[PDB]
Amino acid sequence: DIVMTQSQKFMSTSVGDRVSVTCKASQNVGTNVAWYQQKPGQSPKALIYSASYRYSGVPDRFTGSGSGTDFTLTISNVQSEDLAEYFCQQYNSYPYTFGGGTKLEIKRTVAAPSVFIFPPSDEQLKSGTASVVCLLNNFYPREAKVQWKVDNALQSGNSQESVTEQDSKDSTYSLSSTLTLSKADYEKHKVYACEVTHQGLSSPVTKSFNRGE
Amino acid sequence: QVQLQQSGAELVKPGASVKLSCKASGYTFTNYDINWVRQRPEQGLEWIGWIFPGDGSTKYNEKFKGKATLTTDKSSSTAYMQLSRLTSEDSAVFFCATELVKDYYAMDYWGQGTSVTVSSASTKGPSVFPLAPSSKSTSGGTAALGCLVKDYFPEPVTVSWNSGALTSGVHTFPAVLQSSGLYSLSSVVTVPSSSLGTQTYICNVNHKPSNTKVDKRVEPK
Ligand SMILES: CCC(=O)N(c1ccccc1)C1CCN(CCc2ccccc2)CC1
Repeated sequence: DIVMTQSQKFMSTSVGDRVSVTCKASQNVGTNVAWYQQKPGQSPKALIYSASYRYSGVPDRFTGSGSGTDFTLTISNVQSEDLAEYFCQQYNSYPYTFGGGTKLEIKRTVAAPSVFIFPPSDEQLKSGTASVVCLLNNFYPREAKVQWKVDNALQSGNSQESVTEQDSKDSTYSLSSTLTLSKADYEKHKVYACEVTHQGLSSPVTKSFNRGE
Repeated sequence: QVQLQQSGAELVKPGASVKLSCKASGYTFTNYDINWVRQRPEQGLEWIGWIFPGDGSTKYNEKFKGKATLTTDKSSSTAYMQLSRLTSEDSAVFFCATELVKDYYAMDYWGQGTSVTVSSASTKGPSVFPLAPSSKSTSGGTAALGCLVKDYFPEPVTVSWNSGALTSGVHTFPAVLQSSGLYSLSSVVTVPSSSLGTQTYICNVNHKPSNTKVDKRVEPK
């Protein structure tokens, strides 16, 4: 049993501010701590080694520090590119061990979603099933509510949605929702609509289309 | 330039084994350790071990004895990790990594990871459907279009646009798990509406476990 612990699981900061994550070490490790940055779907990238200085090409925003058992990664002048999960690691003694990870969240101004809707393709309909997609593009904050209405009847139980990670350039989110019906049920109804509520919208936004176009 | 290229995604029966590979290039393979790391989103990062390709020596994390076995082929500058006795709890992304230190300046390099899904279910390749641009997917002269990558198992699919030439404005969403146990995924991109008649938009979907490759052209309607 040897462990490294980061107290903050989530950290929140604005662009241009300084932030720092704490990593505590169970035993004396001295210089031999490393720090990593990871973005979703990507490999980790090392930021700091010797607990105190930075890998080639890492910018000066990142300063590591610590003595023996208490370590901090500090990020000055935080950028939207800095949105990532951050890990400490000890390489002093085996087995090598990482911390639990600290996710950086970027606070920014409210941004309303651009709302788009896609009818099913003819190729999918030939397979006997119909998917309608509702896309909410680049919005903030993350909280958004999507309601599917078919012939103005509120649907439930027949849809699924997913939200992106926070964007590395504009710190927004995007959300995709799919309403999935059989071809037979799809043809029983005329109007397909998704209704979006979001803090940036003074009133709900509805995108809709008539089946048969 | 240094590159670590890892093998494709895997589906493996419980209790069975699979060999992951990590092909190195751009440097003297025999002069630096290859390190291997496991990442499970439900637990975090774990170091598996290192192997030195010059003499084949290894240092394993005690927890992976009998689960992992590291080897290298210096002839092809390739490192390998044999995974065996996998439980359904062992599904993970596995990374290989190496570090070059010169005059105590250090630079790390990582493979892109290999997803290993441990399950008894059979693999299924995706159906790929266009999300056509239309008046209902336009805003301020931009047009949204996409692909719906539906009914596949296991994760992951890799989706690209125009063989990688199109990356700005792409959102490839996290997949959702359907009642059937199959996954579905959306990939969308925003482009100028003015140029819809002259540009071609093709989503390239690849799913290694079923050896499925689809290039789907997305046309307005
Ligand atoms: C779990 C993997 C791991 O622990 N590492 C790693 C990371 C990426 C790829 C390969 C291995 C360590 C990264 C830090 N280096 C520090 C070396 C050093 C110390 C003092 C001065 C100059 C250089 C040691 C290996």
